[PDB]
Amino acid sequence: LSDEDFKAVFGMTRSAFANLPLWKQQHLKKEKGLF
Amino acid sequence: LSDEDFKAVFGMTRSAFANLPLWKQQHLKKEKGL
Repeated sequence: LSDEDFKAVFGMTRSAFANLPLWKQQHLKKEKGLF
Repeated sequence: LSDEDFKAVFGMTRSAFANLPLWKQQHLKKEKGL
């Protein structure tokens, strides 16, 4: 995703997202079906 | 770091990580602060 689309899907910046624990990044990404 | 701890931290096996270009390996390590 572009950064703009990333924000639209996840309601946060890619940078903020990368601050989450990996299991939670995956939990949110794999919720959005993006794998 | 065990193989499983590595997979826990990076979200992929060592074998997958090694098949990323060096700069992306570095990008992930400099995200993880390692």
